[PDB]
Amino acid sequence: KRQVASGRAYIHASYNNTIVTITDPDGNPITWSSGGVIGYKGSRKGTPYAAQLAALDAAKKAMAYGMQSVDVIVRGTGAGREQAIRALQASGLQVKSIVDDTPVPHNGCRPKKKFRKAS
Amino acid sequence: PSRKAKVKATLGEFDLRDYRNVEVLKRFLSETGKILPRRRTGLSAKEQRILAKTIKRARILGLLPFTEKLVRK
Amino acid sequence: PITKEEKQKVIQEFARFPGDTGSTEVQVALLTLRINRLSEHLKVHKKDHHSHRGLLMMVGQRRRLLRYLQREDPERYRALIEKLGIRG
Amino acid sequence: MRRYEVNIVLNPNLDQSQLALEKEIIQRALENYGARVEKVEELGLRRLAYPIAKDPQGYFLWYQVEMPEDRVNDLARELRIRDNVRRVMVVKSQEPFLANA
RNA sequence: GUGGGAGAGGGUGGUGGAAUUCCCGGAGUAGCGGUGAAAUGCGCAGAUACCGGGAGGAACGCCGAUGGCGAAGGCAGCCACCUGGUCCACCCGUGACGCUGAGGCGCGAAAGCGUGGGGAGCAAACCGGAUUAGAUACCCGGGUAGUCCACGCCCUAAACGAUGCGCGCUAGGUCUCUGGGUCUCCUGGGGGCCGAAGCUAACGCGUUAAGCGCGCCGCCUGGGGAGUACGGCCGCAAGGC
Ligand SMILES: [K+]
Ligand SMILES: [K+]
Ligand SMILES: [K+]
Ligand SMILES: [Mg+2]
Ligand SMILES: [Mg+2]
Ligand SMILES: [Mg+2]
Ligand SMILES: [Mg+2]
Ligand SMILES: [Mg+2]
Ligand SMILES: [Mg+2]
Ligand SMILES: [Mg+2]
Ligand SMILES: [Mg+2]
Ligand SMILES: [Mg+2]
Ligand SMILES: [Mg+2]
Ligand SMILES: [Mg+2]
Ligand SMILES: [Mg+2]
Ligand SMILES: [Mg+2]
Ligand SMILES: [Mg+2]
Ligand SMILES: [Mg+2]
Ligand SMILES: [Mg+2]
Ligand SMILES: [Mg+2]
Ligand SMILES: [Mg+2]
Ligand SMILES: [Mg+2]
Ligand SMILES: [Mg+2]
Ligand SMILES: [Mg+2]
Ligand SMILES: [Mg+2]
Ligand SMILES: [Mg+2]
Ligand SMILES: [Mg+2]
Ligand SMILES: [Mg+2]
Ligand SMILES: [Mg+2]
Ligand SMILES: [Mg+2]
Ligand SMILES: [Mg+2]
Ligand SMILES: [Mg+2]
Ligand SMILES: [Mg+2]
Ligand SMILES: [Mg+2]
Ligand SMILES: [Mg+2]
Ligand SMILES: [Mg+2]
Ligand SMILES: [Mg+2]
Ligand SMILES: [Mg+2]
Ligand SMILES: [Mg+2]
Ligand SMILES: [Mg+2]
Ligand SMILES: [Mg+2]
Ligand SMILES: [Mg+2]
Ligand SMILES: [Mg+2]
Ligand SMILES: [Mg+2]
Ligand SMILES: [Mg+2]
Ligand SMILES: [Mg+2]
Ligand SMILES: [Mg+2]
Ligand SMILES: [Mg+2]
Ligand SMILES: [Mg+2]
Ligand SMILES: [Mg+2]
Repeated sequence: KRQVASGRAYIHASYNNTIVTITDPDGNPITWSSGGVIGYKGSRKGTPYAAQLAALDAAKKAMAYGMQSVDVIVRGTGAGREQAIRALQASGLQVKSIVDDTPVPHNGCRPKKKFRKAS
Repeated sequence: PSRKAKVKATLGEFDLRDYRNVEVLKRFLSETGKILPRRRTGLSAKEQRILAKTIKRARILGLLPFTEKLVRK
Repeated sequence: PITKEEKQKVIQEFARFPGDTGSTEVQVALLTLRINRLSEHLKVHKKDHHSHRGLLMMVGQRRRLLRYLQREDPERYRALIEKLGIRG
Repeated sequence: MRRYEVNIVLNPNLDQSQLALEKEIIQRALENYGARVEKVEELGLRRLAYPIAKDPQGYFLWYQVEMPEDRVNDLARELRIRDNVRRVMVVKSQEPFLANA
């Protein structure tokens, strides 16, 4: 119960799960959701439909705090990013700006064998 | 094929070694803080090579960005 | 580095005649100056091997020029070595 | 004796007395290393492209000077001691390379 | 020699931002992670996701390329210092001072060894979870030496263009890097592609020769046994020649 009425929406989309964190304009979170907060347990979380459900659930939780407009921030390349985008877009929440802010290094650390053949 | 406009052709007389001229080096960066390739800038090999180091200097001085964020995705 | 004034100083000091810029004495004197500069650079920075190779090459060139002088006119050879203090 | 250019970005929140003190220390350090000044361009507070020392702006100073090379690095260190001085970059002077001429 | 030029060539010091990890605080709640699917794992001692601050180690995104430099190995943020090679123009100086090179000497990716330090990420060995007929593997969660630094060793390789070095001669076209010039173009050095003559068993090579010649060094003489044995030399050892 804070009545923020305007904040940010971070989307963390990986190939294994999509998780949505709704925060205030300073970044402090309010509510959140993910594929695991919905009934989906295993690989079904890395599904665009699961991402849609997570986005809609986080949006409905933010409705309790009476929030209307959000600023969307996307991080990570994963199946279900655009589906969460389109879920938040038409959810009653006014989407003011969508921004991709995926953290890309300047070739700092050595990846795992899974991500090798690169630097 | 980058048929919109060349940065050099959309510009006049300028110094390629001036790391303090921010408003002219801003044109040579993309929407992100990244340095534009040759197909976008329309510079020569030597020109682009000098531009790279001058942009890096302008970045270290705090004038140009190392990286920006993408909007309207 | 090795500026132009020092180079002209050693050239005029070792020139066989006014205008000589490429006699054997001048070449050996210039190589000796470069060799001493590089040796002073290599006392410190002893982990610099790529310049050590250039030092080896300069020494070889100077030895070959001194060998030529030894064969042709040993008097100017002894005079050069006496002026520069080489061969120990 | 080579020609160099010194860029100094310092705290934009300094008052005139503190700024005068920092510039006085800069001039004294330049004299202490024999850096003959040829010109100066005080640009002052300008908007940075990223926060430096948690501050979105910085006060810029530029000095074209001539000094012995052997101590150039040894001078830059002396200019980084002041906490108000947050960026020091020395660059060998180069002739302008014009493009699209 | 003089005057210019390009460069991740090398060494030393300093310095910048992104990211990973960790620590502190805020905010916040039931999972995160991971896979073909899972489980170990981590999470109510509050994780993951988000914001801010701090520490540390390592590597430099875009530029960036079929590009550049180096004798090879190899070299990629930025700044300064020290320093090597190289190219061009002038036609100035020396006057065959040249080429190659058994030995010798020096350099020599990675891994490995010694002493000291460092240790974020990764990760042999190893500890587990899976898979499987079994799985001393691939897949997943951890993880030590190591990777990093200083100094000293080690001398190996698909150390590759699988093509020793130098010089001369023998159609061109096209792309490119870098100079010079009467700057449509010409000329010089380097990096590619296609091709005259010619060569090759063929594939292919073809002014960057694998063509035509000359000089000098290295090496080959059927396969296995075998880069093994013995001997010698070198190495702390692994081991190398
Ligand atoms: K290359
Ligand atoms: K240890
Ligand atoms: K030209
Ligand atoms: Mg999953
Ligand atoms: Mg300071
Ligand atoms: Mg270099
Ligand atoms: Mg915490
Ligand atoms: Mg875990
Ligand atoms: Mg753990
Ligand atoms: Mg448990
Ligand atoms: Mg509880
Ligand atoms: Mg974390
Ligand atoms: Mg943080
Ligand atoms: Mg630590
Ligand atoms: Mg690239
Ligand atoms: Mg080369
Ligand atoms: Mg190689
Ligand atoms: Mg002549
Ligand atoms: Mg004559
Ligand atoms: Mg030879
Ligand atoms: Mg030999
Ligand atoms: Mg080695
Ligand atoms: Mg090693
Ligand atoms: Mg060790
Ligand atoms: Mg140790
Ligand atoms: Mg690991
Ligand atoms: Mg593992
Ligand atoms: Mg196992
Ligand atoms: Mg089976
Ligand atoms: Mg079983
Ligand atoms: Mg650990
Ligand atoms: Mg050990
Ligand atoms: Mg090869
Ligand atoms: Mg070979
Ligand atoms: Mg063979
Ligand atoms: Mg050849
Ligand atoms: Mg050519
Ligand atoms: Mg061909
Ligand atoms: Mg034919
Ligand atoms: Mg044929
Ligand atoms: Mg040939
Ligand atoms: Mg045999
Ligand atoms: Mg036999
Ligand atoms: Mg055999
Ligand atoms: Mg063997
Ligand atoms: Mg053996
Ligand atoms: Mg034996
Ligand atoms: Mg022994
Ligand atoms: Mg063994
Ligand atoms: Mg063994």
